This record gives sequence, structure tokens and C-alpha cells, in this order.
Amino acid sequence: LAPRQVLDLEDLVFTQGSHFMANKRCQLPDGSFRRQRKGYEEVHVPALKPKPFGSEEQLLPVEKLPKYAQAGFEGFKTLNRIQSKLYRAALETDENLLLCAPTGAGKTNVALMCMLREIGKHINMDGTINVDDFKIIYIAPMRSLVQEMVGSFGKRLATYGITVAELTGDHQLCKEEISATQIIVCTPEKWDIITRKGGERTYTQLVRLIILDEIHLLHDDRGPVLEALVARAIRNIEMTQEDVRLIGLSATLPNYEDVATFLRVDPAKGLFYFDNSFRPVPLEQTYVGITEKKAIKRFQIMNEIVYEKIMEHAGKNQVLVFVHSRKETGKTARAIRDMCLEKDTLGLFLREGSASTEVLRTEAEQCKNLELKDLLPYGFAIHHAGMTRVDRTLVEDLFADKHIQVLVSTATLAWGVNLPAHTVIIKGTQVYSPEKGRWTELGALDILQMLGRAGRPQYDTKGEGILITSHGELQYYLSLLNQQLPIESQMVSKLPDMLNAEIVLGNVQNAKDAVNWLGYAYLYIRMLRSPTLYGISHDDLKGDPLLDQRRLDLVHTAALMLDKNNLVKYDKKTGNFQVTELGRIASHYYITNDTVQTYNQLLKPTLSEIELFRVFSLSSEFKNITVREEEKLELQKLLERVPIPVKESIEEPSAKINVLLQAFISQLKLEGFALMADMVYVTQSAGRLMRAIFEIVLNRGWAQLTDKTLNLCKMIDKRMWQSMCPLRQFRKLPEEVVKKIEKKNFPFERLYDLNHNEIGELIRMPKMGKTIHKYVHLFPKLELSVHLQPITRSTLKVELTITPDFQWDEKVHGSSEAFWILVEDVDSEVILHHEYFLLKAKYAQDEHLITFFVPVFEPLPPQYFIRVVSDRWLSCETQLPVSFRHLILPEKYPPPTELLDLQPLPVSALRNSAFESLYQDKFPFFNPIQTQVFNTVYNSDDNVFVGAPTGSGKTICAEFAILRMLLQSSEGRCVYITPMEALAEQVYMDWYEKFQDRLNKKVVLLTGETSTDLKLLGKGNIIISTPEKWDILSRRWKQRKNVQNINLFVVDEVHLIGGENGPVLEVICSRMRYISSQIERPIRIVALSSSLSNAKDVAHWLGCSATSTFNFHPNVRPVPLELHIQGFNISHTQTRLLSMAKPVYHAITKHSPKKPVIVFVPSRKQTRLTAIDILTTCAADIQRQRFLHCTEKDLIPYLEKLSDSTLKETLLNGVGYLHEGLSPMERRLVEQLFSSGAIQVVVASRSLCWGMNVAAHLVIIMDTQYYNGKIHAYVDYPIYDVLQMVGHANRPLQDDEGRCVIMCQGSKKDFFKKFLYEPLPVESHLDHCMHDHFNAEIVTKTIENKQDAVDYLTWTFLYRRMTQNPNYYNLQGISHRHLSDHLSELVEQTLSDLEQSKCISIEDEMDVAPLNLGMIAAYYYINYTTIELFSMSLNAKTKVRGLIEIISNAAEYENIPIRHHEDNLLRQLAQKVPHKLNNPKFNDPHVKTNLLLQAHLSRMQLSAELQSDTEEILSKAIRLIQACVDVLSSNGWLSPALAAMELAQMVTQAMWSKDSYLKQLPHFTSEHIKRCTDKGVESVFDIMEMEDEERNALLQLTDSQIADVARFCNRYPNIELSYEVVDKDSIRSGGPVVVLVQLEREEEVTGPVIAPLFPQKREEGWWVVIGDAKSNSLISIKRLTLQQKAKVKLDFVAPATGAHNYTLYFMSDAYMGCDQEYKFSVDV
Amino acid sequence: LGSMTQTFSSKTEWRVRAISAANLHLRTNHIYVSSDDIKETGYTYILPKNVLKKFICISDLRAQIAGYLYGVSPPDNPQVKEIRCIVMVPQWGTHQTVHLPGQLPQHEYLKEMEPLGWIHTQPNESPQLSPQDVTTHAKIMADNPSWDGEKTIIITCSFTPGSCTLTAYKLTPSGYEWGRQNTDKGNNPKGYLPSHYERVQMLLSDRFLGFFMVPAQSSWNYNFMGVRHDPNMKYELQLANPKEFYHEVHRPSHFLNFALL
Ligand SMILES: O=S(=O)(NC(=S)S)c1ccccc1
Repeated sequence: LAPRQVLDLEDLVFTQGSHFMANKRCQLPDGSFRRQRKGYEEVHVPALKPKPFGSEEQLLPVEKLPKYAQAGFEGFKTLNRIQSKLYRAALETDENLLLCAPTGAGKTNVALMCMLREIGKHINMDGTINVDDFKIIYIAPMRSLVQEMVGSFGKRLATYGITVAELTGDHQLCKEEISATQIIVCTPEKWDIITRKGGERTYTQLVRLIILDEIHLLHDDRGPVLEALVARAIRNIEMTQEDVRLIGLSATLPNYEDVATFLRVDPAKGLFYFDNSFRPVPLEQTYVGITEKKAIKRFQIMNEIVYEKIMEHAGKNQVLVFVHSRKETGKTARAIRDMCLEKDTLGLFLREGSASTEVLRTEAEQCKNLELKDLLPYGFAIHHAGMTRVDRTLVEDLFADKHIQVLVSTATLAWGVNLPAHTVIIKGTQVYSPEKGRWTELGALDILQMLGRAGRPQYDTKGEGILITSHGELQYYLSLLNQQLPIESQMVSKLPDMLNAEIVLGNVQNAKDAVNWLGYAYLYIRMLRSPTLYGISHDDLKGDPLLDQRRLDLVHTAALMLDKNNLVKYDKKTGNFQVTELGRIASHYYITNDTVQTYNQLLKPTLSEIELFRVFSLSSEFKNITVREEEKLELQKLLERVPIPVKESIEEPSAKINVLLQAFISQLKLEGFALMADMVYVTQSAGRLMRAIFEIVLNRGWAQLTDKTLNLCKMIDKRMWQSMCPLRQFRKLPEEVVKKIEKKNFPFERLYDLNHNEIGELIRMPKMGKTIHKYVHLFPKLELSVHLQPITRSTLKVELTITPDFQWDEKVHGSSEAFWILVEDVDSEVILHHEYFLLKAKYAQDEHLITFFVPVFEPLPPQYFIRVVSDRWLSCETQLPVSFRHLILPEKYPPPTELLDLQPLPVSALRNSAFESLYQDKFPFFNPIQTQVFNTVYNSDDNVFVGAPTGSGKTICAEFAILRMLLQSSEGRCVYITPMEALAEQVYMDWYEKFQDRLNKKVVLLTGETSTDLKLLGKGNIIISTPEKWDILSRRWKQRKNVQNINLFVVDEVHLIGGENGPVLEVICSRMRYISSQIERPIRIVALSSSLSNAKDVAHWLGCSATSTFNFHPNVRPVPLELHIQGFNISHTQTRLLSMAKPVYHAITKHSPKKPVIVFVPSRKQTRLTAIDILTTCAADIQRQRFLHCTEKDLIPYLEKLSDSTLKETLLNGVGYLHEGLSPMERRLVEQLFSSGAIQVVVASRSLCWGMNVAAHLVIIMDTQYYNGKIHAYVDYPIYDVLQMVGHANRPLQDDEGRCVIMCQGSKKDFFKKFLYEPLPVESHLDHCMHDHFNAEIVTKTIENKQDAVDYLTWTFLYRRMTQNPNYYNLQGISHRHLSDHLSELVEQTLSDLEQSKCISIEDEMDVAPLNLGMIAAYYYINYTTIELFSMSLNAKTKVRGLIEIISNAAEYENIPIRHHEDNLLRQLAQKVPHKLNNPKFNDPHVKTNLLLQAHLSRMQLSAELQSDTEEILSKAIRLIQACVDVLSSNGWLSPALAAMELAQMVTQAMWSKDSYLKQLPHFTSEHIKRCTDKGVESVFDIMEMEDEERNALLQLTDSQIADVARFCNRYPNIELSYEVVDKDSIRSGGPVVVLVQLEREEEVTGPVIAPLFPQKREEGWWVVIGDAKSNSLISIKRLTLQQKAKVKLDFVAPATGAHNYTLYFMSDAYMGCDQEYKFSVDV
Repeated sequence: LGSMTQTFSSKTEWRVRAISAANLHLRTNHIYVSSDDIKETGYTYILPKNVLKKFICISDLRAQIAGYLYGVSPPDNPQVKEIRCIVMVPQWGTHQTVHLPGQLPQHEYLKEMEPLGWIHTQPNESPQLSPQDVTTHAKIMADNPSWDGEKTIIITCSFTPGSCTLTAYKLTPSGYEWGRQNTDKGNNPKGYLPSHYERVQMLLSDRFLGFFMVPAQSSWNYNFMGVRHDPNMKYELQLANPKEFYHEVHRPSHFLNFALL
């Protein structure tokens, strides 16, 4: 490392561009010769020289090629010689390759071969191809080339079904085709910007083949881009261990060995070198080097030599001249034609009176070009950019028709299409490059391509190429075109910028990372091979043979450059790079560092449009732009009337650039050609630069500058100003009609609501007004209403309802439209919040609900403002004021209850033996909060509330009341409700081990199974349950005597009433108060929570006295709490995480050097990546293994059972990570290692903040945002998650302190502070979630009329908050009539939504009753909208697959998906599973649910996360299928109900209806059931029939396996069924009939249903169904369990005097193959 | 003279005035308010800083701009009057007087607040209230009786060097009569005398915040299109913030014309 030295990169740059001539001489081929003619020296090269064949070369017919790739090579048979040499390495090896072949020669066919190899990899059995699985990247140097590449690649590869396309325009939203495309052709810089932005879940992961065409561009000044890409790809391959193939194509140039080293191409296997001999046609070479130094004479001489050469080819095939500009094609064609007219030589091109001249005359009127009709008849033609594509194709067709005898073209033709000519002449090799501010020589690639266009496939025996240029540059153009031009790196010029690109990516984060990165660059290779050219002394090279010191010095210089410009914070000692927002913006908009420093210095919030134009003008991309004399007059004529003022004089090029931009926006044509070129440069570059200024000033919250910059972006794009009538933006509207509209000063606004004829009268052109109307309504516009939700006296939550008020036409609006939402302060200076809003076509009509938080203060600011501005559509702006005239602000938080300095309460205060015993085993004194509250819980019967930080010991407080209840009666029942099940299990373990093990009391954790839970509540003294498990039970409180006999109700984390699941908590808690009032026996209520600012509201809601409610403050936490909030301001999430990487290490070594540390990260991938980052920073800054505290070998036993080698290594170094995908044993082992202190740091996913049982001294929360795959957007951590994560910093019996660092975006800092230092207000969301509760209460008759519904709502927390914060619930007033009217509206709306959903029935618009759909809803605890969709979809239609689809699309499953493109893989196998239908909406929850379900039925092996998904889906599944059975029985037909029962049993045993029943037997392989079916025996109890010796002979199984099988054979239900008809012969048609069925279990075993593949435990169930299959009519259904024996009777109204069968009753709900049927018949 | 180099190259005046007005945000931190300290009237006016900073940021140094003032009295103190809103109306101005519509502002928000007068810019800090200002205030008083002479003021924001000095005036009855009778626009016209006005107390504050109301259809700067301004024109208002002086919406011609050639 130190000491280093700073280099002058400017001096190290060759400053020759691609014109660097590293060769010192130039040898010529034998036969060549040199002449001198008229002042120009002519060099002649014979070329020719095609070696017939080597040792043994035989061309390969396509028939010998692999079958899969033959069809792509349609229309050809014999590959060229190079192709036949490379067929092996291209289609039979996966090696990276570099092919140096002469230009032309079809070097792209080998790339096609490699592409076909990678295509054949992903071919599946169906004949189709896993198109979604792979992506190939093709890198062409010119967009001209890219378009033809896309076309031809699609044409040749359409047969395999690949969508071949290039990506264009803005990459922000055009990503649908990106997923759709399988081959992506693009320019190197577009790929660079893409990979720069990057991201996770990108398609860059699926990229397996990259093809770098025309790679000799490495010599060009664009070369460093190719270098950056290849270095990036190799480094990322190394990191991913996923090898990616690189295929390089170059010309016959030296230094090819170093280029192969660049591409990791093995010389023997991968390197294939061919010379110019393998050119398709011999290229007779003439090089003309002129010496005349007068410009006028040079022009005349160049025209003279061109004329001489064209006349030497007067009768020859064709002549193709190339010139620099578009007007110069016309000039040169006109010059040669006029020189032909001065002579009589013109007649030599024409074939006398030709039919071809007749064709050129035929298209004289058809060409519709001013130059073309003048020059086409004489055989002349031109090709340039400013030309119709049809006209260009017509010129190409006449040249292919051989009619056009002379063609003059810009290089765009040379790159674009396949247009060969016999003779090709390059008229000059100098061209104006607006970047350089000068005329520079031609890029070697352009020259190589043009002169490769000389000769033709078969029409010519030989081609001839003439190159006219200066005499000095002759040698260079010789050595390039005869293989003596070395290829060198130009990275030194661009090194700082490139480095920033990699720092922003995080790929580089220290100087040594950058030295590695540079090692993968072509610059390093070339420095190692030729140190002389790159300024490295030979003894200097001896000093460090690997060039470590030189690379490190280069990196140090670049880092110092970036730190100067404030892009990157660089630490000299460490060598560390910290990315900043400026550096990211520079990398992400292709801005160089000097430009960004300029922007940072100049840009102030008070800039005007004048100053903003100047700031753009001072961009370092325009540094070489100069004001020349030849143009100053025109520039002065413009600057005299520019709309945006220009302060400086016209001599300063700043003024030139400013004026040129203004002229581009005003759409002006300039006379000077240098002006046209410099405008092209300035404007094409201006887009990204202005977007960069936009993100700067926006993320800086400067409102005015943000507006101006966005509008300037829209103006640069749409080529108009604001004042212009925006209709011109359509591009389908005439210009003159818009002019006539502009003349009228009636605001376009004022023609919105106007009808067509009035519009026409206003324009004065009425007939077309309808069209205007259409294009008036196609103009985007939105409608915004605002719901203000006061959170606190300082914080407001805002719900914006965006409703589209335009018509969506895909021809105009595309797939999506984009808007920016900006909240602005009173004086429109400060952007309080901004947000990007994408209106997609899927919801182009529907409303859009956006909720955000804005601060406020007292006295109230008059208004805020909400502007919505279209990102691309101009003047499409809709602004909404937000007035606080009528804002009702909540009362201030009451002072918290004081924590008195009371004497610590010993355990002896319980005054009971076993109580004292346990709590002396654990401690000698009580927590001070426990101490303060002890008397009220232990020595009173009142309801009590406790509020204190998470980690204060609230559980012991509740245990006190449990103990007092047990003392008052040892048979009493307590119900403990906690909102999270993963916390319920912690409570269950601890409280079983306590109460049950030490007191012979009962502790039962409810399961959700109705009968299991009712038993557990009957037998239990302490019943732990989640809210929903208690809701479903307590609903039937009238029919449940156990629910009424409850004595104590404890509820933990009650603040979670303000969360997503809050409503069910609030509902059960109000249910307990209503029940305690009704039964007159008091049910005591104990509530534990975090500190609540409005704790008194909840206490009153629960009947807690003022003396019983205890609300504390986060300073009273037993363990003292140190909180630090660190703001990171990068808007880009991923880069923000990178910026937070190293400060995690810093916070560890500052706050918790030796004590344990827990880090919380937003996603599972971030767990492992942050662990690796911790270990890397630790290795670099001090020493690793500061985390390990147990000997590595003492942990190797525990370690070797783990699955992830990454996890075992990081654990070895002392850091473990927790994510959903870890198997339970792995998670248990990591948490065990953490509690043991063996591992110091644990990096854990956010989702585990409830599940984790461990704790640490320090808690480091990263980011506080997570990606949603559903919305495809980031969501904030709710405050409750944050509180729990912070509560993890509670180590009581080990640490004196508890420290937590929350790393958040700057904007959130305040909010977090505001709501983490002080108690938290909570409010009810029950007003939204209410329909299912109302329907259930209508079922259980708790609610009978609408007045009873309002009565019901009186008991809620909602009522308490509505009088305290009305605006939060959209109320306006605290009076009693306001409340009654609001409740009236709410009850009417909920009940009418119920009635229309058919769950209830409203009579006289007053009284309500429950229908059967509502009964099936409340019975099975199912959302009513599920029931509605079920009722509408089922009908009499019976499909097992359709049934799975109906169940999946139920509203309950709208959860779980994230990333998981492996569903695609499942989709492939879901193409195999019985149902592949519906369009493949991956990322849709219901799709994932039925996919996982159908995988489960086929006993398919999936991932672990997918298995958890499966578990939850399965539980809610069986309850839904029972609902479906009851629906199909209530009024449906017979076959669908029967199929639903079959689906229930199919789900239980993970069996398909076709599978053999023997698949239910444990330890039974598929070969085993094949053996049994070879016996033909398939009956499930046939195994029971065989003797155990005989069954043992057939099975060949292990005694434990046979024991499991025997338990199942015994548990398998075999029942005796008896059917009977009372009074059978004496029945009546009108009268009812009862059929009696008696069922008796023969075995009479007790236990659950044996289904290991089923998640929860389940009991036997059975169905009985009267109904004929001939008529598909179900008559009489009844379900029942068969414990012991039982009789059942089915009532059914008889038909009319007709014979009928006695049907197919018996059906199961679990075991498959137990289904019976008995038939009979009797008439009336 | 034989063959002498001759060509006129010049720019319009509004170019220079725009380049000048771009730096108006600077004068906002140095804003002084003049108090003779002998007024002792009783009626005290409190002007919030935000609306004044936006008023100054949008003005021009040469051409004058004006805004109407609406405000109420604080809860307990009738003697105090807190300017709480500035209404910008379509106007066109010269360096002496500002031409305003005959229609006074009318909106729902303004129904609860009192018309407290008007405020206008001034390029020179003349030590007396302009005769044009007296005439305009008296004519506005006579045509609309919503402006009581004792509760309406003329606030003058004078463009002092690198700053802006405020001073507030109220008309006296003789001033009302002379301003109703005056049809002369001279700088020292008939019957002008300093006893026609009196100095009232103005206060700058940042304790409370004020808001702007701008016309809903067109903006306020008709200066660049003085033709479209007729004193009998009628406007509707909205809750928004006023655009800068040289905003493109104020001068559409300067863009369209430059586009046509
Ligand atoms: O109830 S919230 O409005 N959450 C949703 S968006 S469901 C809320 C309020 C305060 C802190 C965290 C969360």
C-alpha cells in the first residue's frame, strides 16, 4: 500500500483516439508497388493469395450438424471455411472464444452457432423451448448494425420461437418486452447503463451468452466501455460461480493474444486466427495520399482523382463512394455528374437506350426526393440519414437490380444493410466530431467496414478498394488495412468514471477491490505486455512484476479525482470508498464527474430558467465545443431574440450551447453545418443531463427548480415549449389545425366540457371538431380527492384518491402512463414528499389509493399542496390544495403514570409455596413496573391495563392475575390472546413448563380445529390462542357454555389493534365485554401493551378504572435504552444499502465490540450478503474472528449437519444468518450458537422479528423498507415491527445497557424519532373490516335489526376514538347526531353490501335475517366475498381441476409471493400437471396457491419456503372445501358436491383421484404399488386380508416400516353401514320421507387421522348424500363423525309417484377408498 | 464614410430586466421596515414574512406590481390587524401607478377576512405617498365601500439598495376626497398635499403564515400582454401560489414568435 504517488492521467492518455499507431514500421506484401502521380502518392497492393486447403479440410454439410440447430441454418448447405473450422468449438464446446477473421466473411454465423448451442440447452421434451429460462446478450457497435441484427436474427430464429428484439428509448418502463425477449441485441453503452442501474431479481441473472461483435473497438475511445463490461462479467461470474460464455469477434489485427487473454479464451481450444487470405473476394488495394496543403485545391484534386477512378470503372460493374456528411453525398454525386457532363463520358454509364434507364426514369417521379430525381437518371444515387426509409430501400433495390451504377453514401449504409459494390472509394478520411470540437480522422472501424463492403458475394471475381486521404496518415490506414495496427486500451482516459460505476455497484468498495477490477481490464493486459507504450519504466516493472504498485497508484489518482468532485468519499489510509448520491446519479445517467461537481456547485434552490440553461450549458461533455467566427453572425441573430435570456457574450461557447438548446426546443433550422452537428450533439446529450438535474433537485426537495427541470425535460423530448397548445404532442394531429387553434386565445382548459359543434364554432373549422374532441379527451388528466387522517398534533396521514378522468387508447398511452406526486409546503419551496405513480392499462379506469405521512405544526400552516405531473406528457398537470381550515387535531398526550421509587417487591409477597418456589428459582426481586402494579392484579378483581416498553416483563404481570384466578378456584379458566402465533408458542412452552409441570394445571394452545379447540377449552385452566382461533369459538358464545364460563381474559400486545389484523383483536375484546355484561358474572380483563399515548381510551374501552390503568414511557424500560438514528439519503434503495454496509461494522465496533449483535435486513439475500460484508470489513480494518468465541473444532460437529456451506463458513468466522429458507434444524442450530455466545453477530430477515427467541446487546436495523413482488414496489416497516425489532435489545441478567441503531432514509428520521422516543397513538381500522363480523352476528342472532347493529358498534374502540379524533374516521363533529348519522351510513352500507352479496336478507329495509350463504360464511370462518364468488362460479359445473381453481382464487389466499421466478419452472411442470390453463400470471398469489396445491397432490418435492406456503394453504384449504360442499349441497347438484368431497380426501392424503389407494400406506415406494398391481390387488384392506407372513413375503420391508404400515391399516376406517326406509311401501308423493342409516365402527380406535403429509392434526369425518346421478340432483345431505357407532336420519320431500334409486350416500373427508354405495327403490 | 463597419446589434429592455429580476431572492434577507415612531395611531398591522418574500420574488424592478390584502384581528385584541392573505389579480403596471381591474376579489375564503387595503412595489423610496397611490386608493374606496378609510392601508415596498424598505400609509378623509376628484396623472398634480395621508404601524413577523390567492383562469401578470387588460374585466380566484414575473405563461408570445422564424 503506502506510500503512493498521484499520476497525471491527462499525460498518460495517447490523445490519438483510435488513431494510435503503435507499430514502428509497415511491411508490404510481395507484388505491391508505389507510384507518384500529380502530387499524390499512390500505393498498390495485389491482395489475392487464397491458400486452397491446409492439411485436410472438408466442408461440413448441415446434415452432419446437430439436429436441433439445422433448421436455423435454413437456405444454406456448405459453411464457409472459417465456419467449418469453428463448428466444433461453437456447437460442441462451451468454451469462451475469440475469432479474428477478415471483415465480411460471415463472422456472425459463428455467433449464430453459439446462440443455437445455448438455445438447444433449454429445449424441453414438448418440442418447445424454456424461453423464460435463458437470455443471450449480443453487443453490436452501431445501432445501424443492431437493427439489421435484430431483424435477421429474428428471421433465422423465429422457427424456434425466440422473440428477438432490441431495447430502445427509456428503460424506466419498457420492461415487458425485456422479460419477453430471449436474445437482446444492443450497443455496448446501453448494456453498460443497464448493468449500472442493475438491481435484484433482474434478468441479468439469466444471461448465459454474451457476444462482443467488432471487438477491435477496444482501440476506439469507446473501447473502455467494452473493457468495463468484460471486467464486470468476469468478476461477477467469479462471485456467482455461474459460468457465462463470452464470444468475441474481431478483424485481422495484431495484439489478438492479449485480447484473448482479456476474454479468458484458451489459446489452443478457443483462439482461432485467420488472415486476410480468408477474405471472401480478393481486395485489390489502392491508397491515395495527397500532399496539396491548400484546401480549395485539395477539394478540386480529390474530386479529380475520384473522377479519374470512376472513369477507369466506367463500364465496370458498380462504384460506391463514401463521404462524411449527408450534404456531401449530394455534393460529390453532383460534382462527378457535372464533370461527366463537361466530357461525353456520361454516356458510358448508360446502356444506350436502356430498360434500366427506363426504370430509373420510371422511379424519377416515384422517388419524391429533391436530389434523387435529379441524380437517379444518370446512374447516380445517394444514401443518407435525412431520407425516407422507403426511398433508401428503393435506392438499395435499384443497386441490387444493378441499375444504380454509382452510389455515394454516408457510413450509416455501410453499417446498416448488405449492399456490396465492385469498387469502393473512400473520398477523404477526416470528419467533424462535435465532441472533440474539431475535424478528426476516421475511426478504424468505419474504415474497416466500408472497405469490407468492397467486392460482392458471387457477382464479382474480385473487389477493388481505393482510400483517399492525407499523405501523412497513409501509413496508418495501410497498417490498419494490412494487419499491422495493434489494438490498445484507452481506459486511462475514462478511468475515474468507470471506477465510480463500480463503486456505485458496490462491486468495488476498497482500493484493492479496484486493483482487482483493473486486473480484469484490457489496459492491465496491455500494460503487462508492452509497458513502454503505457509509460512504465522497465526497472519500474522489475519493482513490481505483477504491476501492483502501478495499478494501486492509478486507483489512488482516480479516487482522489472522484473525492475532489464530491462523487465519492475516499479514505486515504483505509482505502475505502463510500458511495454518495452524486456518484450514483453520475453513474446512472452517464454523466462524468466534473459535470456532476459543476451541477452540485451551481445548482441552488433559487435558480431561474436562465441560470438553469447556463448550468446545463457548462456541462463537461461540451467542453471542446467552441464558438467559431464562421457562425457568430447567425448566433448573434438568434441570441437577439432567444426566449430564455443569455447573459454572456456570444464569444463564450456557453452562449453557443445555450442558444443551440433553445433553438432545438423552438424547432429552428440553422444555416451553418457545424451548428447543425453541434446541435445534434448538445441536444441528444441534453436529455440524460436534464434528467440528472431533475433527480438532484427533486431528491433535494427544491420545488421550483424541480418543476422547471421536469418541464425542461418534457420540452427537450417533445420539441415544444409550454405556451404551445399541447395537442401537438399527439403527432397524429395536423400542424395547421393546431396553428388555427393557437390563434384563438381561449384556454385549452376551456374546451374540456365543451361539445363538438361548439368546439368547431370556436376553432372556425367545425366538421373535424369530433376528432379534436377525441384528441382533447385522449389528453391525460386525473382527479384527486384527499382524506386527511390526523395521527398526532405533529403528524398527518394523507389518503389521496387518484381517479382517471380520461379515455385510454393504446395507440397513444401505451401499456402505462407515468406521473409524479409532489406534496409541497405553504410557500411551494419545500417538497415534503414525492412519489412515482404508474397508471397501468390493467387499472386505467379504476381508482388509485396512495397514503403517505406529512409533518405539521402549531399554529397550523394555512395549506399544503399536491401536484400530479405527467412524467412525459407536457402541461398534463393536476394540482389539489389541502386546506387546514377544518382540521380537528387530537388532544395532547396525557402525562404518563409516574414510576415511583418503590421498594423492590420480594417473591414472598405471593405468600404461597409453589409460586414462591418458581419465582425464587428465577430471581429475588420483582421488576419495578411489576412492583408498582402488583397489588391491583393480585389483590383485586378489577380489569387492569399495563403499558410499558417491549421487554419490561409484562408477562409476569399477567401471570399474577392467572395465579389469583387459580387461588379463587383451582378449576378456573383463563384465556390468553396474543396476536402472533410464533409468540404464542414461546408463551406455550414457558407457561406449560410453569403451570402444568409445577402445578398440575392445564395449559392448552389452540390449533384452529373447532372440535380440538373446544376440547382444549373444556379441559384447560390456561388456554393460549391467537385472535382468530378465539373469534371463531367465542362467536357462538350462546351455544358454547365453555365460552361463558371463562373467568379471566388476558390480551398481550393490544396496541396491534392498529395493525393489519387489528380488527379481530378489537372484536374479540369487545365480545368479552358484551358477554361479561350479559351473563352478569364479571369476566376480568387484563391488557398488556407497549406504551400508548392514548392508553386511557383503551382502558375505558375495557372497563379499566383510572386507578387500574398503568401507562409508562420508554425511559422506564428495565434495561436502559440507547437509541441512535442514522440518516442515509440515497433515494435508490440498493445503493442506500451499499452505503449502509460499512457503517454496520462501524456501529458494531463502537457500541458492541464484545457483546452480541443482531442485525435486521430487509430480505433473505441481504442476510448472507451483510454477513459476508461484516466479515470482509473485519478482515480489512482490524482482524477477523473477533466474533468466534467457541473453538472451531468444538463446533464442527454441530456445524457439519448444516446445509449451506456459506452458512458453515460464516459461522466458523463467527456470523450467522436467519432467513425463511433455512430449514428448522439449521435455524435452531444458529439460534443455539447465538444464545451460547459462540457466534457474535446474527443477520436476520425482517419477517422473523416475531419468531426470534434470542436477543442481543445491540440491534442494528437496516433500511426499514422491503420490496413487494405483488405491487412490485417498496413498503415501509410498520412502527410495530420496528418496536419489536428494537425490543430485541433487552439482555437483562447480562447487560447494563441496551443499544439500537436504526439506519433509515433522512426523510423518515423525524417520524421515527417522533414515534420511538414517546408513546404511540393507536386507532381502529374496524370501520373497513366489518362485513364478516356483521354477517356472523346476524347468524348468531346477536344482531337482529339495524338498530341492534348500531348497538353492537357502541361497544367498540372505534366509538371511543370517534369522539376523540373524528377526522381519522372521516367524521366532522363530536355531537351525538353526527355519531348516529355516521353509524347509520356505515351500518346501511355494510348491510346492503351483505344483502347484495346474498349473505343476509333485508325485510322492509329495516330488519335483517341470515341467508344460507351468510351461514356458510360464519360457520366455516370464511370471508363473504369468497362465498359470493363461490356461489356465482360453481353452478352445477363439476370439475376437480376447476374446483382447485375456484378454491385458489378465494380471497383468503391474497398473500405470500416474492421473487420466485421458479414458479415458471413449476409452471413448466404445471404444464405437465393436469391443469396448465389460464394465462400464466406468475407473481399472482392464487396462481401460486393452486400451483403449490397441485404439486402437493402429486407428492412433488419443492423448496422449504414453498413448503411453509403449502402448509398454510392446506389448512385454509380443507375449511374452504367444506364450505364448497355445503354450498353445492344447499342448492347445487350432486356430481359437484361429490367431486368436492373427493378433493377433500385427495388433499388429505396428497393423492390424485387416479392414483392407487395403496399410495396411502407409509414407506410404500412406487415400485411397491407396482408390485401390488402386478398381483392386480389394489384394495386398501386387501393387505389386511393377507397373512402377515404372506404380506411380509411380498412387501420386503423393515420392522419399523411395517409397524407404521400396520398402524395405518388399523387406523384405516372400515365401518358397517345399514340403510333402512321407515314405512317404505307406505309413502306419499307430497309427504316427506325419512331414511335411516346406522353406522358402526368395527375397530373402535381413538386417535387422529393418520396423514403425515397433512400439516395440522385432523379427525375422521363422513358424509351421507341422497341423490340420483341420472338426474344429477342432490336431495338429502348430512355430515357426521363416527366415534363408537351412531344412527342418522335424512329427511327428504318425496317426488311424484315415480320409481327412484336409493343413490350413493357414503363419502369421506380424509381417507380415500372408504366410499360405499347401497341402492334400493320403493314407490308411493 | 467609405466601407465603414456598420451594423446595429442590441437586445430588448425586458431581457436586461429579466436577468436583473433573477436575483430578487437576495433582497429578502435584508428587508427593513420604517417606523417614524410618532404615529401612535392605534391600529397595528402585522405582515407575515412568507407572503412578502413571495411578493418580492415575483416582482420587477421597473414595472410595479400590486396585491390586495385580506386579514382579520387576533382573538382578544381588536386593535391589531394581522394581514393573512394576499390576492394577486390581473394587472399591468408602470413605474408610477399600477392598473388593476375594477372588480375587487370575491371568493369563499375571503368572506371571513376583512379587506385591509393593498400592497405594491416601488422602484424609488420617495419619502411621501404617491399622488397616483392616493388617487387609486380613493377611487377603489369610492367604487367599493368594503374599504373603510381607517382600516385600509397602502403598503409600499421600496427597492432600496440591495434591500427592500416597507412603509405603511392610511388615507385621511381629505385624501379620499382629493383622490376621488383627481383626473390628472402628473407627478405633482392639482391639490396634492401631505396631510392627505398618514403613517400607520406596520410589523413584520414570522410567527404565523399567510397564503396567496391567484386568479383561476389566467395568472396575474398581464404586463407582457397589456392589450388583453380592460379595467371592466372580471376574474375568478383560486388557492394557489403566484408565478414568477418572467414565467413562460406570462409571455407566450416571446416563445411562439421566436418559433415561427
Ligand atoms: O395503521 S397504520 O396507518 N398502517 C397501515 S398502512 S395498515 C400505522 C400508523 C402508525 C404507525 C404505523 C402504522
